[PDB]
Amino acid sequence: GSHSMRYFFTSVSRPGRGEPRFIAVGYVDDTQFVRFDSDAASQRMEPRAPWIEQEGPEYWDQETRNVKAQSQTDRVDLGTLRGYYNQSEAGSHTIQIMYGCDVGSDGRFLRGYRQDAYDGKDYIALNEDLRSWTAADMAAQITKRKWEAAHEAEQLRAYLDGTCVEWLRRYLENGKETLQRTDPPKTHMTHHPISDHEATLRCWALGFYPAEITLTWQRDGEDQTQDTELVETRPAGDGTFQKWAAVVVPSGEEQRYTCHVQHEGLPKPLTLRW
Amino acid sequence: AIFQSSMTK
Amino acid sequence: MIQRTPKIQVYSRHPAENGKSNFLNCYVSGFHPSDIEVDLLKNGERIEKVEHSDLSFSKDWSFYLLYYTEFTPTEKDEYACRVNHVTLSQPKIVKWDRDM
Repeated sequence: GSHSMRYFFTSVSRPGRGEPRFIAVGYVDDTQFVRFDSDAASQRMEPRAPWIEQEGPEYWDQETRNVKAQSQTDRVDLGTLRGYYNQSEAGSHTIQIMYGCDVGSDGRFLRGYRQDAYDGKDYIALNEDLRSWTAADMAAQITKRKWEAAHEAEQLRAYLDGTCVEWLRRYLENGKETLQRTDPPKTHMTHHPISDHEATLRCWALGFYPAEITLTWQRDGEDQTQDTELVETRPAGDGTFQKWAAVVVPSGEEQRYTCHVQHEGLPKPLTLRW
Repeated sequence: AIFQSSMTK
Repeated sequence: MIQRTPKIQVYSRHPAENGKSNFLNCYVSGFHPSDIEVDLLKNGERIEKVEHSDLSFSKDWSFYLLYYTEFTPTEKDEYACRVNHVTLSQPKIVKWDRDM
């Protein structure tokens, strides 16, 4: 199937309390594999999945060098952006960055992306053509003119549709047993009366991977969105995910309600009924 | 592997 | 920027079976800023040994974290998650409910 590699960077300023907190994490699909924590003793990019551990000293040196460089870029940007928004030296502020690439089941490039945020709000984003930028406000338009002038898009594109893909393809193979799997949802239904008039039906999806999934309820074929209670997909902690959707139904009419489950690991969508 | 050429805003 | 309160789920890694070892999860998501503390409680007492995931964030820039520890569920025992975040006038405590 298709796959992605994504890196996430968070820098949080700590006025009076030293350098900004910097945390980087890397994912292949929904599996994390590396981290860097500016507050940790090692000051090294660290492995976070068994299959990345086999990378040699040159790899960890390279990632450590480069992840530090990223932190220093972002640290300086915190000052710049504070100035752009005319904010005080006293308050804490956050820069978040996400970038990555997707490949098809043939290992070929599908698309690339990068988005930057300030204080949890869009700042600047690379467009789908990987040649142009979208600035969210007047401050970001300054950054945009700067990056257009410096041909930043071309450099990032060379990474997104080049080296990003090559590494992703390598990771996909070294981590094959973990990454090229699809664990279908183990599904079941629960049922509990709430009164003489109504009962709760909860449709469960457990132990699935990747996290992408869809649970929908229907009534005599009609979409029940939403007298439906639907929780966020959540990590089980063992590399799989969980999710449930529930409806409150008229006492004795459970037979009309169907839960529909869609997931990459299922040859056909499932239908559950009480 | 991460992007090797971060550029300031 | 208006700060975002965390969503909180408390649950188990595997279906709960009294007397059988399992893992207790507290998943905190949708919060901003990233500074936060999460503790797991057994009958009101904080569990000493608890681990958590590395800080990451979602499409909408809100952060998410998983905290977890080993536990053996029973009928008598009560478990909960206590979240401490700047958006919460006081730490929010959420009880574990086995089929939530």
